[PDB]
Amino acid sequence: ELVAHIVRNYSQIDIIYDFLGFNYSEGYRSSLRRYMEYLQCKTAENVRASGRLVTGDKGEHNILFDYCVSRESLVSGDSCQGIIDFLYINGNDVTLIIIASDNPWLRNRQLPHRRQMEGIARRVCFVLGIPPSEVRIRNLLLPPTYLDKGSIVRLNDIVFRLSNEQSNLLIPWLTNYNKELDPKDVDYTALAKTTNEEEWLTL
Amino acid sequence: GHRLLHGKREREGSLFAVANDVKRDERLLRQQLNALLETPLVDLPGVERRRDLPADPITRLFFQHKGDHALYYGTYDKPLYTPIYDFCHRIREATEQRKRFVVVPSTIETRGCARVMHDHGLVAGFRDFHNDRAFAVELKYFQGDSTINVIEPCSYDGRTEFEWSPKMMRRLLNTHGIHNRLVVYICRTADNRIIDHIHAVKENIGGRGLMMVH
Amino acid sequence: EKKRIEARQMMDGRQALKKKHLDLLREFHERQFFFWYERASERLQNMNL
Amino acid sequence: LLEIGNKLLRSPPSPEPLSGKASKLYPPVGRLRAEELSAKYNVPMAYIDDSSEASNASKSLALVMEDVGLEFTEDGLTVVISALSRQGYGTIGRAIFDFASTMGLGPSAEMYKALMKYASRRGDVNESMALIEEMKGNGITPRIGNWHELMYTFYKAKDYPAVSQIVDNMKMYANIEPNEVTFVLQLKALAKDNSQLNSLPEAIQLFDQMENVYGFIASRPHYDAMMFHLSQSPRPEMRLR
Amino acid sequence: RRLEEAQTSPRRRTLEDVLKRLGKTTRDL
Amino acid sequence: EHPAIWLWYPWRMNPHMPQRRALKNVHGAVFNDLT
Amino acid sequence: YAAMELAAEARREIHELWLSAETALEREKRVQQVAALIEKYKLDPSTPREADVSRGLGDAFDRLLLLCLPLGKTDAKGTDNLERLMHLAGRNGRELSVRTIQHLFARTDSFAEALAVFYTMRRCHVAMNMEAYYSMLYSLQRLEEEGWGQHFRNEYEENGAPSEQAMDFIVKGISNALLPENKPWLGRVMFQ
Amino acid sequence: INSLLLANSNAISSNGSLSMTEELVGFFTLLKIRPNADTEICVNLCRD
Repeated sequence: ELVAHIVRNYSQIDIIYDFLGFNYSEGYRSSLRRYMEYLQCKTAENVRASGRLVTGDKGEHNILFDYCVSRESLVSGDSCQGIIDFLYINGNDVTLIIIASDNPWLRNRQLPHRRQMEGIARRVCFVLGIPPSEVRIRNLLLPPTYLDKGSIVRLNDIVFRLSNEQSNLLIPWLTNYNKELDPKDVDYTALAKTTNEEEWLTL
Repeated sequence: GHRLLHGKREREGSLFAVANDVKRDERLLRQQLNALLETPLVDLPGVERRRDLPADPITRLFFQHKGDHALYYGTYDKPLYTPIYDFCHRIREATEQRKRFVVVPSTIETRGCARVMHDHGLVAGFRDFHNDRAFAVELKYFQGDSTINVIEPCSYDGRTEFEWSPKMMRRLLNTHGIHNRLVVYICRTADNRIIDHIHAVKENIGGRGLMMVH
Repeated sequence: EKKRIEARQMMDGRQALKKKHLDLLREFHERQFFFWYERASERLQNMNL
Repeated sequence: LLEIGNKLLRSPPSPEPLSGKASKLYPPVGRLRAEELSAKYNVPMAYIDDSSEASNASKSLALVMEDVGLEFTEDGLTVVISALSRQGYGTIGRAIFDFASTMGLGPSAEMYKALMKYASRRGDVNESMALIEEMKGNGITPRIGNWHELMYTFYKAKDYPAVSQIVDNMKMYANIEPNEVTFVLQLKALAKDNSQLNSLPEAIQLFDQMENVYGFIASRPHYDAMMFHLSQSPRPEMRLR
Repeated sequence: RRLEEAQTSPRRRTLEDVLKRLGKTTRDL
Repeated sequence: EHPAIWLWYPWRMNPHMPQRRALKNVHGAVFNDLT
Repeated sequence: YAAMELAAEARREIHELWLSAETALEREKRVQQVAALIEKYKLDPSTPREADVSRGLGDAFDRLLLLCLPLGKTDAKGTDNLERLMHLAGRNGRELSVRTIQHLFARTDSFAEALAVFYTMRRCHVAMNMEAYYSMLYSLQRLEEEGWGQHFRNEYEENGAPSEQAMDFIVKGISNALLPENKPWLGRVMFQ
Repeated sequence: INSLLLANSNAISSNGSLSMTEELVGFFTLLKIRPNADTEICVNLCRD
């Protein structure tokens, strides 16, 4: 009876379950994509989705693009600095969402460089005709196996530009979704602090 | 396909820039390549990752975090006769010559033993202590005479090694029928942490013998 | 288990650093080759005589 | 000087050109933008005037600094910040520090020491270590003066063995040899340290070594620190010493 | 309560639709 | 043309070099420091 | 004796020509105006003796080389203009500076134009530094990236939304190149 | 360049561009290389 009630009511209990870090088979990447697409669908008003690319309107520049899978893409014996999971552009702002890999010796190759960020911004300007003046990229780092409540609220704040009350109204369970960063990993806490405290690289 | 790395040099990663010599140093060349590979970094000792930082706040204050520039740190180089034997020999020779600094190789045991000598007050200090090849010991004198009177390895020859038991550590603590905090015996425990006989006896453990000094 | 996993990951990171330093050296050897080309090229000019 | 610093803190000036005339907060004092002038000629934005509000404020500050007798540069700003910080005006000192650092007069390690003097008098180890970390973050390698200021922070905080730990750690890891002022501070701390049982013999040996091995010749502060320690022992050998 | 109340209150598969999903017409065949 | 500069204490200017030092050290470690 | 004053006059004329072609909107006027100088001062490599003003053009030579670059369309056998000056430089053994090469390739607009300039330089035996070579290749790299960005923008208006290739180009960038941006460590030894 | 032009012709769906056809024509005009009968065939196919 209780599981029947759970499935009936909590339509994204799977997203909550994967966000909490319970899923050891695939992690939370797919559920994160589904959550982000869900918010994109409720933030836009004419949304067309495809395999790896979801777009809203042609004027608002509301695009989600799941580039690849960082965990499998990252080989441990190669030297490349740019490997990102999702790329979301909202109006004139661009964000790169990367799930920090559990390997501290690969997190550094996972975080893209400043000049690569500049190139991404320049390509975005070329393709979508947005002037170089108001193109600005934010790099976003996330925990490897779960999400923090702070992480989710920040993801909503910068990727979708919706406040805390707006977020809790839009999704009921975020209000009491209580998760903290595991203190056993200080490397991720510091790296995420730095990356999220960075400013918008604007060119 | 996949090729495995055999030696420590291959495992640690080594360019082997020189033509055929496999045992060439490479420490400097890698250091300057990494240096020009960059200036938010200070000349304080670096640590490769944050969780490796010291527990003591004051030492954390001196230590900085650098991604891959924490490697190849150091200024001095490495100057049969296992490192503890050679360490004792160099310190004895320099003390008899009444010198100030003794450049001595930096291994886990040699470095821990030098730290224990500092704790017991036989060396004034160190220089370049975070080097992983060699570090300098700042010897201490008092009224023209040297603080260290005798320093000798447990393996008096360069060959034979020993394993001290807790009974051996208590033996050393009560050597010759006295209570012996005067001459300090150093032992490396089963946890790869170097202690003197006082702490070994307090903790009811022994270890591999390193040397004695007083 | 944790210690062994850290050792393996450190080894892989060392491999990546070697990759970067090799790529860095290639430039130095390219520049050094350039000096040889100038000197070698001129010495051959005089051989025409 | 406190007045101008308080103005800077309460209402920071603007960098927009042609701004110092329209504003009564920083009134005037009687195409190759300033940014690229400073970039290519290595001329700090403080030393170039575009009739901006910030340039107006910089002129006022230079007037005050020259009136008080010092010179408008890194050296004079160090003196100004140290003077403000020795009278508890830490916020004003930090305001001037940041203003100069942004206007182009770099944040020298000596300027950082002059900033740390405020926490030094108060005894705020946390604030002093925060300043050290700010240096390390901005890429300034802390120098012997900064290490003395941290030492004196702990000394006024009544954590005396921290001074000895700082000196030892500075020698071994920072690779900077001890200074005569280092010995002065370390003897001062040993004069009131009780963490160990060996403060007096340790100080005796330290004095003997700093004279013999290091080659230094004891001055009045060395003599005073040693004699103050030797005076509190009723042991006749130490009284004789 | 919000979840409970939000649970309470709230083509043809022929040949042509498949062909047009694929982007081809019968004539081009 | 350009804004006026109002103060030039001259000794301030008394005090790439890393580029040359690193390249020379690399050349020495490659060739000049070899048996 | 007249060759010296003629070289000075040609240098002054190139100085004033660099200013005249400072807002050279029409490509035709610029290309033929620069072509005129070649025959008026007989810069062809057939004049090895003192009569050549090329050896006396110490610095204005680079400005003249740069002036005749933009050849986007209606060449009218335009490339021979660049080729004559390039052959003069090759015979004189004048080494082009990194700054001159960077400025030269900056004035190009299209990937094919830059490629034609590169192959003219390779056909003639002109000298330069490894630094200049790397800057040239970076210029070609950027030209290709801009061309592909223009193509994808062009397609974007018709399709109403970016394509999967559009976004994957936004992220990846141009494919294999001799100076990638996912490898920002390489190039430091050369560039100063 | 004939093979590149044929690539363009066969790439109507995979990044097909008449401006890129113009670029490939500019390659022939500027690089000083004789065109060919197969070049004529490929320009015809790209035009179609």
